[PDB]
Amino acid sequence: QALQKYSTDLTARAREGKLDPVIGRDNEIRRVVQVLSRRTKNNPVLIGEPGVGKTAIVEGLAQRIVAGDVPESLRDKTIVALDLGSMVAGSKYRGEFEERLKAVLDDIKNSAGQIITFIDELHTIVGAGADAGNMIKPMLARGELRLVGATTLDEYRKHIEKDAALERRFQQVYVGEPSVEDTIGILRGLKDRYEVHHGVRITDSALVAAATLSDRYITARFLPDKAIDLVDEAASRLRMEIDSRPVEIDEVERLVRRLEIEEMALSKEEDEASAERLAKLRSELADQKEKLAELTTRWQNEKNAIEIVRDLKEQLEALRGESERAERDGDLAKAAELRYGRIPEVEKKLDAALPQKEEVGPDDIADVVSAWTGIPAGRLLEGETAKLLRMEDELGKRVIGQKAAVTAVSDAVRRSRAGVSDPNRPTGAFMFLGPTGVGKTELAKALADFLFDDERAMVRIDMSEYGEKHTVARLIGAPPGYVGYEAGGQLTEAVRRRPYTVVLFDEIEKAHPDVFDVLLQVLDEGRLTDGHGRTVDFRNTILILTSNLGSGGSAEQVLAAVRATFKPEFINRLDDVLIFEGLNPEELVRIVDIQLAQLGKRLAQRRLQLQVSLPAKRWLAQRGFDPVYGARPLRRLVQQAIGDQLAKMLLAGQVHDGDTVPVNVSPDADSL
Amino acid sequence: VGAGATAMDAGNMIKPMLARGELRLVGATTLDEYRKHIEKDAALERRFQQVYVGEPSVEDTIGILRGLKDRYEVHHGVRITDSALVAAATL
Amino acid sequence: ELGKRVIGQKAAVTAVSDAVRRSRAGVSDPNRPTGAFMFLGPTGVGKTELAKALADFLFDDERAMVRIDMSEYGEKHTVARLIGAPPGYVGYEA
Ligand SMILES: Nc1ncnc2c1ncn2[C@@H]1O[C@H](COP(=O)(O)OP(=O)(O)OP(O)(O)=S)[C@@H](O)[C@H]1O
Ligand SMILES: Nc1ncnc2c1ncn2[C@@H]1O[C@H](COP(=O)(O)OP(=O)(O)OP(O)(O)=S)[C@@H](O)[C@H]1O
Ligand SMILES: Nc1ncnc2c1ncn2[C@@H]1O[C@H](COP(=O)(O)OP(=O)(O)OP(O)(O)=S)[C@@H](O)[C@H]1O
Repeated sequence: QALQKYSTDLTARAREGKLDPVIGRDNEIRRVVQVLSRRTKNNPVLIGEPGVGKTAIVEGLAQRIVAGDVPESLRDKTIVALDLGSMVAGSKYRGEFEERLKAVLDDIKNSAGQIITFIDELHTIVGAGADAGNMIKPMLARGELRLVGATTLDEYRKHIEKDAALERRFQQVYVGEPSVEDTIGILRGLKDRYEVHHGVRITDSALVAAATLSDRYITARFLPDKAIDLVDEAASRLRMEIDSRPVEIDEVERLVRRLEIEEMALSKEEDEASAERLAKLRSELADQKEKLAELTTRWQNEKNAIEIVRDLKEQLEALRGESERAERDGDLAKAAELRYGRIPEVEKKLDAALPQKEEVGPDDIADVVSAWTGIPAGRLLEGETAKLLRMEDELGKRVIGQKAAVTAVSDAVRRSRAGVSDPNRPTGAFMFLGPTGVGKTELAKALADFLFDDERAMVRIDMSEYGEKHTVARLIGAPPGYVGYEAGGQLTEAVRRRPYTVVLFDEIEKAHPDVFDVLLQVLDEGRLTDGHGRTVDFRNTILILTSNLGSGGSAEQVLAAVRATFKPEFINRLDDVLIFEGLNPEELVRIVDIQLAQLGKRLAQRRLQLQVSLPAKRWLAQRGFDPVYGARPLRRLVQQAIGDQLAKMLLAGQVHDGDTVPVNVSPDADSL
Repeated sequence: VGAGATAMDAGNMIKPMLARGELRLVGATTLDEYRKHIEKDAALERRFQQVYVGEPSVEDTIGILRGLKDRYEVHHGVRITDSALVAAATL
Repeated sequence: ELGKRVIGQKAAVTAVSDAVRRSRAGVSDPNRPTGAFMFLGPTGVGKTELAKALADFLFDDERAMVRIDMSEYGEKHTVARLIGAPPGYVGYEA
C-alpha cells in the first residue's frame, strides 16, 4: 500500500480516457512488448532525440492493455508510475530513503506480476544517495520488477553508460523520428482533441500545411513537437480573433489611442522647436484615423453582407421543407421545381454569397511560422505585391545607374516571394565587381534597407582581415577542448537567431585562399557547422560578394582575371557574376542632388536650411572629374567648398537657427 | 538548471508538469546564455517557446521617453523639456 | 533504379551496386568497411549526387546520411572535432 503514496496509476488514468490517442508505431510497441514479456532481464528502455515520441508509446501500451490487444502473458495487468522525486522529500534521517525504497520494492515483488513499474526520466535514478539506485541491481537481473524507461539520447551516454555495471541490465529500443507522410496521419488523428478545447474547426488542407511547411523552416527541433505547436497556436489565435475585435483593427486602434495622448501632452510646450514636432505628429494622427474608419467600414461590409445571406440559407431550408411538402401533396410539378429550380438556384446564389474567418486554414499556419522564426512565408498580402512590383524605382533613390545589377538583385527576391525558387539553396548568392567608387558596397546597403528598414540589421564581415589561413576559426568557432570554445563561431552564431539577414562578404579578393574553400559549401547547400556540432541553415539569406578585381579591363581583361584567381569549382557555384560599369558625366548631376539632400537633412538638426542655384549645382558635377576614382572625390569637394566656409561662418555669428543661405557661383569658386 | 545537485536530480522535477501545461511559467532571460546553459540540455529546452525581442529605433524610444517623462520629473523636483528627450534619444 | 537520379557514369553505378550485393550474399570480408572508395573528376558531374542517391536507396530519407565537410578541417587541432576531447578538458561530456 506504500505505492499509493509514491506513485500514480497510468493504467487507471487511461481507463477513464484521460490520455491522448496514440497512432502508428506498431514495430516499436511490438518490440517493447516482446522484450517486456521474457524470462529474465525483461525491462526495456526507450531512447532517441527529445520530441520524437517516447512517452506516447508507453501511454499507447497502456491504452492497448486496457483494450485487451496484448497476449495472455500481459492481459489484465496494471502499469504503475514510479516517482523518485516524491520519495526523497523528507529523508534527512540516516535510513529513511532506504526504508521507503525497500518497502516499495518489496510491495512490487510481493505481487505476481500484476504491476509494471514505469519510470520516466530514469537517468535520474543514478542519484538519491547523499548506495542508492544500487539496491535495485539484485532485483533487476532476475526480472522480478518490470521496468520501463525513457531518456533522451544524449543524456544516456552521460549518466548511465558511465556505469556499465548497470546498463547491462537494460534493453535498448531506438525510436527514430517519423517523416512528413506519417506526421500527416498523426495530425489527422489528433485534430479532434484540439477542436473540442478551442471552440473552432480545423481544415485538413491546414493539417497538411502545418507539417509540409514546418519541416523546411524550423530546423532546430524534431518531428511531431514542431508540427503540433503550429496547429495549437493557430487555433488559439483564431479563438482570440473570434472573441474580441480582430487584429489589424486592434493594433491601429491601440496606437491611435497613444498618438492622441502624445499630441495632447505635446500641445502644452512653450517652445518653437516643439512647434514643428506637434505639426508632424498631427498629420500621422489623421493618416491613421483615416485607415481605422476605412478598415472599420470594410469590416461591416463583410460582417453584414454575408449576414443577409443567413436568411436565404434558412430560406434554402424553407425551400427544402417546401419540396418535402410538394412531395407530400403529390406535387410532382413542385418536386423538380424545387430539386432542379429553387433549392439549387438559391444554392448557387449562396455559393456566390460566400464572402471569404471561422476555422484555421493553410494561411494561419504560415502566419504563425512567420511570426516565429521571422522568415516571411505568406501570399503577398495585397500590400507587399505593389511594393515588390516597383523595386528598381525604390532602390533607384539611393543608387544611380547599375540597372545591370538592380535588375538581378531585385529579381531573386520576386521569384523567391512568389514561391518559385529552389527550396534548399540561398535565395541568391552572386558576386559583382568593377572599378572603385561605383557603388558596389552602396547597393548591398541600399538593399538591406529595403527589407528591414535598418541598414545595420545585416551581418557584415570584413574579409580583408583574413590574411592567414589560420584565421578561419574566427567565423567557425574553435574545436572543443581549446581556449575559446564556449563561444561558437561569429558568422555562424549570428545567423542562428535571425535566419533572414543579408550577409555581405566585403572585399573578398584580399582573404587568403582557404576562406574560399570554407565558403565553398555555404553556397549550393546553405549549411556549415561550428565547433559544437550545430548545422546552421543558410537557405534564406542573400550572400553578396564585393570585389575589385581587374580594375579597368573592359570585359575580357577582368573576366580572364577572375578565372585566374578563383577556381572553377568555386566560380561554378555562384549565380551570374555581375560587372559594374563606370560613371558617365550625365549620371553624376543626380548624385549631386542626392549629396546635397543628405547635407540638408543633416543640417535640419539646427532648423537650418540652405538654397542652391542650378549653376553651382551643375558646376559641382562639372568638377566631378577623373573617371578613375568614381563618385568619391565629389564627397570631398562638397565639404571643401560649401561646408568649409559654412562652418567657418556658423561659429562666427552672422548665421543662426531658422536661417537660410543660398550658394551662388562666383566666377571660379562658390561664395555664400 | 542547477537548483540542487550533489548526478542530476533536481531542476527537472518540473519537466513532467511542463508538458501537460499544468503551470504556465513565463520567463525572461538574456540571449547569450540561453545557448550557454539551457540549449545544452535540449530535453528541457523543447518545452519552451521563444519570443525574440528586437531593439527599438529612435522613433519608438522617443515615444517611450515621452510616456516615461513623468516619474523622473516627479521624483526629482524639476521639469523636463521635450527637446531634451529628442536630443537624448539621438545622442 | 539509381539511373532515376544519376545519368551516365555506369562505370561507377556498377561498382557501387556490386558493393552491396557482395555483402548481402554473405561473401565480402567481415573485417573491413562494407565499401570505401573515392570519386574524382571534373566539376558538376554527379560525384556528390550519386552519394545522395545511394544514401536514399537504403533508407528512403536523404537526411539520414552522416555528413561531414572536409573543407573546414584545415589544421591538426581541428581533428579533435570528430573524435572528441582528451580526458579532463573543456568539452568532454560531448
Ligand atoms: N505517435 C503519436 N501519436 C500521438 N501523439 C503523439 C505521437 N508522437 C508524439 N505525439 C505527441 O507529441 C508530443 C510528444 O510528447 P512526448 O513523446 O511525451 O515527448 P517525448 O518523446 O517524451 O520527449 P521527451 O524526452 O519526454 S522531452 C506530445 O504532445 C504527444 O502527444
Ligand atoms: N553609383 C552610385 N550611386 C550612388 N552613390 C554612389 C555611387 N557611386 C558612389 N556613390 C557614393 O560614394 C559612396 C559609395 O562608395 P562605395 O560603393 O562604398 O565604394 P565601393 O563601391 O565599395 O568601391 P570600393 O572598391 O569598395 S573602394 C557613397 O558615399 C555613395 O553616396
Ligand atoms: N549526373 C548528374 N545527374 C543528375 N543531376 C546532376 C548530375 N550532375 C550534376 N547534376 C545536378 O547538379 C547538382 C549536383 O552537382 P554535383 O556534380 O553533384 O556537384 P559536385 O558533384 O560536388 O561537383 P563539385 O566538383 O564538388 S562542385 C544538382 O543540382 C544536380 O541536379
